[PDB]
Amino acid sequence: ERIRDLTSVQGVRENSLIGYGLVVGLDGTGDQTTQTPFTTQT
Amino acid sequence: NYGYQPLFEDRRPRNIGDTLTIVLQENVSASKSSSANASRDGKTSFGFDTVPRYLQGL
Repeated sequence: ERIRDLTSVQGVRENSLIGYGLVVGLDGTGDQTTQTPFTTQT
Repeated sequence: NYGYQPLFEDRRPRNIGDTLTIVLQENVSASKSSSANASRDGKTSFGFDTVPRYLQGL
């Protein structure tokens, strides 16, 4: 009610994740691959 | 069944038994040199051709 709005509990935390991916299905609004080599490489 | 295999990552070797190409390109070249020298000359002379009389004793 209130205490949960003022504090956190030790050991209960969030972490961060990151990754690389490809997105397909665009209407010709993707990369100009002649200047982004990693796109074609991947 | 082989293990999990990524999709966009390059094919790198990851476990025992994987293959990998080596491009042998070695080119080493070392050298060194040194020298030293020294020289010395000397030449002295003196000659009384015609001695006057009053100096003949010397």
